[PDB]
Amino acid sequence: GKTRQKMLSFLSRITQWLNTQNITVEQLMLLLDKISPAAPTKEMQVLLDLLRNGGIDKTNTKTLYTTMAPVITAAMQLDITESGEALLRWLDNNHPA
Amino acid sequence: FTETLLYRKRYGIDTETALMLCNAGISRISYDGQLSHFDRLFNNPPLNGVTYTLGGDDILMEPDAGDPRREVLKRAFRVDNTGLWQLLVITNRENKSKTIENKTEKLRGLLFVRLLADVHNLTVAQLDALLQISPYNSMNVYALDGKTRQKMLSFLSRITQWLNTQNITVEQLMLLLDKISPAAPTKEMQVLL
Amino acid sequence: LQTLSQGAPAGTITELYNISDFHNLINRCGEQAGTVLDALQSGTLTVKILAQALNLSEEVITQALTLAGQKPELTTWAQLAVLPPRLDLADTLHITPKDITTLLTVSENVRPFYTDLSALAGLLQAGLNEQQTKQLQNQSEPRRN
Amino acid sequence: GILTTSEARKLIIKKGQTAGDKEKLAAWCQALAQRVLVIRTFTLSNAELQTLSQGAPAGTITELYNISDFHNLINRCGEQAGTVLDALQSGTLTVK
Amino acid sequence: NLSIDGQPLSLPVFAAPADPAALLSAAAAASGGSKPLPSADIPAMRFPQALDSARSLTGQLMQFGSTLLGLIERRDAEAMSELLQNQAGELMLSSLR
Amino acid sequence: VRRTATEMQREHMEIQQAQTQAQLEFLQRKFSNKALYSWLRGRLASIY
Amino acid sequence: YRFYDLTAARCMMAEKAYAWQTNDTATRYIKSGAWQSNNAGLMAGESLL
Repeated sequence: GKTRQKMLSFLSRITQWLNTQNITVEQLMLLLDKISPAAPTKEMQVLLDLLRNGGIDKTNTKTLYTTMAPVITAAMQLDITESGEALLRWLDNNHPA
Repeated sequence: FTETLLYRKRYGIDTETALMLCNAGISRISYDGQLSHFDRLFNNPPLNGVTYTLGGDDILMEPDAGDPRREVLKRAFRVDNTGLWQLLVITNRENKSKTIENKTEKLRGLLFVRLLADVHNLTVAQLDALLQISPYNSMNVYALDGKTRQKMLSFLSRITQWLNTQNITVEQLMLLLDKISPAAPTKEMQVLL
Repeated sequence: LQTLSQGAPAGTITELYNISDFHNLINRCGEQAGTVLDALQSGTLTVKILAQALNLSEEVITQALTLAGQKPELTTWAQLAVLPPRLDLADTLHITPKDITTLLTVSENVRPFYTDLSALAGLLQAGLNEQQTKQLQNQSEPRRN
Repeated sequence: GILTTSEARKLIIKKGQTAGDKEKLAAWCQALAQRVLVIRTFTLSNAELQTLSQGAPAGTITELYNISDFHNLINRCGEQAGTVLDALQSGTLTVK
Repeated sequence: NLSIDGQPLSLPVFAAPADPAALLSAAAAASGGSKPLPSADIPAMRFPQALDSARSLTGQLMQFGSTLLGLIERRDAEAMSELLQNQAGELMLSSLR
Repeated sequence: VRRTATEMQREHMEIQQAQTQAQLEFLQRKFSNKALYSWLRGRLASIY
Repeated sequence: YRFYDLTAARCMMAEKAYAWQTNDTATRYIKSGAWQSNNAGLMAGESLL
């Protein structure tokens, strides 16, 4: 009876939260899904080529982000190159193993 | 019988129209205390008061010819002057005769062919254009057995509902399916060249 | 404009008429008027492409040409300004233009033969609506009584 | 009887284009226009077009049907049709 | 289960109609590979002059690129402006109807 | 009659929906779409 | 498209004249990826320059 009510509370909480945040279960599963890698894509080959050529992204930190972020943002269609600079920092600071 | 019930389900038609679609002849006899099919077809009211009999030996289908019977056929089949010749062509694209007999089987074939267009919301021009892209080019309605008839009807219904789904009309389909048969190039073509 | 440039007489009403008739036929051609006017600028305007452009049959246009006949050689724009009147007539009477010559020869004759008159009557009546032929009969039966 | 693109190039680049072998080129461009029409009546995207480019038979109704069915499935894929058509262009389109 | 007048005493079969489907079309990224560099050769001119000759052509290439982007976006503007008019026409048809 | 006019209003609204879909399709298929300018912006930002 | 062909060849000529005027052939500056077919080759001039 204890874990049953805890599970029901969990389900109600997450479902009302999904209804508040206006995101559906499929988008939540996209946010929560693991990677399980595969072959890279053609757009991926494009991104790799644009990073491989061009200016060699500098080894010193706080410049790696600023030199990789414009094209990373172009590939992610983010708003700002500075948001791209910060997204790499975020994924650097905490990421799946 | 089951084909009749089916062609009455789809197309939502009368039992008599479904029967005519099921390769049934024109009935001269007055059915159910009403006007016979032959009479409500040709002699309702008789054109110029001339009761269209099945005299025989005298009907001409090429437009540039004069015959008071062709006019009753035009009124009955709801086809115009070129439409009547086109009905004749659809009836048998292997038979290139210009005239027809005044029997009842020939009028049955013409009525069936006109119903093929009437039941699928097609014109006779559109039915003729649509039977060429079909496997039923060389078709003979007077040798049209029950199997190929139902196959042709299924083909027509399938392609017509598909054209209605894809929102393309028979003219665009004929443009997509038409052969080249080349000619002189154009002025825009000279520009491209 | 480029078609009419090579000698379209303009300056009296008898000719502004034909200009308007040609213009009408071209607007009917519509999205395919470029091809019609090109093949007319060259010498290869054929009834096949004209019919395919107008979305009518060859067996209506070769008949509309026969009235004031220039059937096989469609060479000048003046031949195209003949179409719209004949086409509008054969549309307002549900008959083919080959069936319009009969209307003209009989309706202008003074002592028409009864056979000719009956052949014209049936012609005009075949193209009628169903309720239309019923109304025609409702009008004719009292008269013959 | 319609020219491969190689033959079309070898025929456009000619010393004097004869009376013949010019209507052949007109027929080639008419086939081009007919194919553009097939593309425009189905409104198939650039990626669908590129998938069908490697041998999608078109020219009879039995095949325009399958073109429309493929187009339907791709429109169902929707915002993720790029990935479907890419993994189909390679050899790794999996049911997952 | 009718009344004395033949009117039904039961409630009719109601059927909730179907919600009209949300339209969804295919959207795919454009794919394309880069172009390999041409074969190299020592020119007739020294470097400070070969560099200037190439810099002039690169300036002209930039001008072509600017004009080409202008023409592309301008053609796409005309195509949209014509699409809107075709739609307005086939919409005034229903309005008159 | 008013109902057959409201059904026509409904088909009019449906044709408007199809046309909004056609405009979205055009904006997404057209060459100079958001993706193009995003790529060019990122690429030129790196160069700059 | 057929002008970028001349421009890349000029940049390569300039790189060769650089390698011959300064004996540093291991290094290379005119690199590929200046033309991207995703963008119909737009902003090739920027990369080359």
